[PDB]
Amino acid sequence: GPLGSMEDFVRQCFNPMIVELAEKAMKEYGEDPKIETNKFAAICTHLEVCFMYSDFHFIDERGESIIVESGDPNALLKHRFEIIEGRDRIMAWTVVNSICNTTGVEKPKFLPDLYDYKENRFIEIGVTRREVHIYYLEKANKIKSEKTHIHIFSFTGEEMATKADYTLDEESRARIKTRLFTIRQEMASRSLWDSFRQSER
Ligand SMILES: Oc1ccc(-n2ccnc2)cc1
Ligand SMILES: Oc1ccc(-n2ccnc2)cc1
Ligand SMILES: [Mn+2]
Ligand SMILES: [Mn+2]
Ligand SMILES: [Mn+2]
Ligand SMILES: [Mn+2]
Repeated sequence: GPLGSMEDFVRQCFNPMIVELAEKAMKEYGEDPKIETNKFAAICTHLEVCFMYSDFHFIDERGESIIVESGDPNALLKHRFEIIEGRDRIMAWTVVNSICNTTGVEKPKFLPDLYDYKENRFIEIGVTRREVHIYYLEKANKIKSEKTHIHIFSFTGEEMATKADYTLDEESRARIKTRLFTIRQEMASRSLWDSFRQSER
């Protein structure tokens, strides 16, 4: 089939808020989304997975974690996750340092993606086009915080998480895996997938 552009793919399959945040992330670290286009799509994907991971999860009036998929959560509900990803470096560390001074949770060396108020820990979300065990070890060796929980998703449905503790229910993680499957399929229809996959390196 015809080779599409990754720019068109990103603009057509990601929400404009997500695309704008990814452009900002790349600008912040001196990269151009129109040149590093596979990285651009990977950042969009990672942002979306982090938002999907936190979606619908609340802590109820008794302090227990619950799932509310309706648009209107009860007003006494607390969001279960703090989202650190998707923020500029000053604001992201402002949110982190805060949680750390507040809860007593130690400070990470690298910015994590979420904070889980149920499990009382930071989370590093990974999305890989390679094998999850390889990618898991690379991340574990990098952060080595050992209080920060790692949860890796692949595009073919495999997952790996710290201590085999997957945090979320099957249905929530299935929403994420379904979305990743969709991204891969749509990229493949545009003849973008093979190169995107091989670019992770
Ligand atoms: O090549 C890049 C650029 C920016 C990135 N980023 C900064 C903040 N969040 C993602 C990651 C990778
Ligand atoms: O000004 C911003 C906004 C979002 C950013 N970001 C997106 C994903 N990770 C960080 C970076 C910079
Ligand atoms: Mn709300
Ligand atoms: Mn980021
Ligand atoms: Mn991050
Ligand atoms: Mn991450």
